[PDB]
Amino acid sequence: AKMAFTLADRVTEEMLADKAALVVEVVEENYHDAPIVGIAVVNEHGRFFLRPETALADPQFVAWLGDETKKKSMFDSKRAAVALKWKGIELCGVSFDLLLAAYLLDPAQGVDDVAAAAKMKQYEAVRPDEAVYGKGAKRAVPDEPVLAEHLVRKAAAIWALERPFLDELRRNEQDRLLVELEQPLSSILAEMEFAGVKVDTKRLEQMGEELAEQLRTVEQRIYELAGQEFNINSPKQLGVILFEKLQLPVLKKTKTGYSTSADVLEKLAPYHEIVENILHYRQLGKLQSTYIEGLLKVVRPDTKKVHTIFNQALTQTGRLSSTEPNLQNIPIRLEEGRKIRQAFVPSESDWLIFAADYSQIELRVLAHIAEDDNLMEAFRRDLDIHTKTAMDIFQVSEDEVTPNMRRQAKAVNFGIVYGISDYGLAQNLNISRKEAAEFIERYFESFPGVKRYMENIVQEAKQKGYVTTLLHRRRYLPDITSRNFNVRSFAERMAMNTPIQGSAADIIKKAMIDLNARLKEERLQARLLLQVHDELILEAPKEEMERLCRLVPEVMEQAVTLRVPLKVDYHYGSTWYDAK
DNA sequence: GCGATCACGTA
DNA sequence: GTACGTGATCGCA
Ligand SMILES: [Mg+2]
Repeated sequence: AKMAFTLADRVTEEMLADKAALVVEVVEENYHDAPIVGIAVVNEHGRFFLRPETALADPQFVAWLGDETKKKSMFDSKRAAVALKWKGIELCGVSFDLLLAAYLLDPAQGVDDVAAAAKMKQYEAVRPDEAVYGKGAKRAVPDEPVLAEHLVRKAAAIWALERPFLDELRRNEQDRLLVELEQPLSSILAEMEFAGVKVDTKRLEQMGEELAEQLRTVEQRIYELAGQEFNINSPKQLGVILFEKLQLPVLKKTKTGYSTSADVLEKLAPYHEIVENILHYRQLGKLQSTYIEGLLKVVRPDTKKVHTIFNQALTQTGRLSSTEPNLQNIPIRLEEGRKIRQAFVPSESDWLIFAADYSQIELRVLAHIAEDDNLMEAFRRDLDIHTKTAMDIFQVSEDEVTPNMRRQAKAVNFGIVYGISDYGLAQNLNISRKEAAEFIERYFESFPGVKRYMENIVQEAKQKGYVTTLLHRRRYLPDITSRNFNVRSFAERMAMNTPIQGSAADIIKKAMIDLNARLKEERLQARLLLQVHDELILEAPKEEMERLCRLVPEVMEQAVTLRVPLKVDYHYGSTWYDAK
C-alpha cells in the first residue's frame, strides 16, 4: 500500500513543470533560520523526492522556485517561504495554499497538517505529521525512506485536493478571499516576520534590574505582612495565606479552590494591607517574567531582533495571532508596563517607528452592517462614541455626562461588540443582572437598528448554520441549536460578534495588501513590521515620515467603502513607545 | 517531561 | 461576554 516515487540524486527538467505540488519540509516549530529536511515535487510527469542539499544548490531548481510563472500548490507556504528566505532563496508562484483553503472552508476544524485537511475530503492516504515526527521530546526526523514517503504522500494529497477545495471555495463565494486576500497576505506576513523588529536588549536588561529590586522590596513586605514565607506565585499557597490564615472573605471560587484573581483582590483590599502588595507584586512580576525575561529569551543574538510567527489560520474570526514572541499583547494600558515598548526600536539609525490605528473600527463596522441611523450619524459627526452612547442611554446632554456614566457606556459598547449578555455586563461593571438588563434595554431603545441586527443575525445563524463577514469569511455555529442554555447562549453571542470582529479583520488585511502595493509604487524604503488587530506598525527613514503621514492613513481609510467613514489615527517616534 | 489549572497581557 | 499566547505551579510519571 506504498506510493511509487523517484528518490532523485539530481534535479531533472521533468521536475520543473509549470504546475506542481511542492513540499519544502521544515520540521521545527519555529521555522526562522531552521533546517529544510527534504523536498517533494508531484507534477504531470511523476513524483519526486529531493535531498535539500542537492536541490537548493541546483541553479535550475532555485530558478524554478523563484519563477512566478511556474505555479506551485503547497500547504503552509509561508513556513517554506520564510525558511527559504533565511537561505537567500525566493519562493514565488504559489497559486494555491491548502492550509489557507481549509481554514476558510471551516476555521473550527483546527487544520494544522495535510492529513487533517485531507480528511475533510475523505482522503486518508497520508499520515498526520505527529505520527511521523512524534510529539514533544520524542519529536525527531525519521530516516530517509520513512521521511521521503511521508513527504511524497503529502505532495500527492495536495495534488489531489486542490480541485475539490477550490470547488467548495467557489460554491461558498470564497475563491477571491483565498486568491486575492489570504494568499497575497501570506507573502506580506512572510516579509514582515523575516524583517523582524529590533530590540534594545540593554534597556530591557536595565528595566529588569529595576523590577528585580522593586520585586525584592514588595516580596519582603508581603512576607512580613503574612508573618511567614510562602510562594507568592502559587495561587494555592496564596489562597491559604489570604483565606485561611488571614481569614479574608471568600468572594469567588475557582473549580479547584479560591479565586485570587485581580478582580477579587481589588475587592479585598480594605481588609488587609497585604492585598495591595500582592496586586503590586502581581503587576511587577508579570512584567518581569513574561515581558522582560520572556522577550530577552526570544531575541536573536545574531540580529538583536525578534522574529514573530503570525498564525494566519488559527482564529475563528479571521484575526491574526502572533507567537514567539506574541507581539500583540505588549503592555500599553498602564504606564509602568507601557515603558516595555521603549525597547522596540527601528532597525537602522536615522529611522523611526510609524504606527497607525483604526479608531473604533468594530463599532463603525456594526454601524454599517446594522444600518442603525443613530449610530451611523454619530460616526458621520465623528463624535466620541462612548460619550454619545452615555448621552443616549442616560438621556442627558453632553455636559451632564459624568466620568462614570461614560465608563458604563464604554462597557456597554464593549459588550455590544462581543455579544451582549445580562451576566457579562453585570460582572464587568460590578452591578446586578437586573441592572445590566436595564442598561442593555436602554441601549437597544437608542439603537433600534443594532437590536434588529442582533435578532436577525441570530436567526440567520440558526437558519443557514453559519454567519459571514463583509469579505465572505464564514464561521459555523452548530451549538446555536443546543438545548443547553449556556452552550446555546455562547453560540448566539458568536453569531453577533463574528460578523463584526471578522469584518474588521477583513478590512485591515485588505489595508495591508493595499499598503504594501502603494509603498512599492512610491518606491519608499518604509517597511511593515507588525499588525496588532486594529493597528499597523512600520519603520522607515526619518525622511519618509511626512509622506507616510499622508499615505498610510489614506490607504487604510480607503481599504473598503462603508456607510460611515473609517478613521485612522497615527503617530511616529524613536521607539514604539514614542509612536504615541 | 506532560498536561490541567490559574492568572494576565492585548485587541 | 470576543479573540488569543505565555509563564508558573502542581501533581502525575
Ligand atoms: Mg484603536
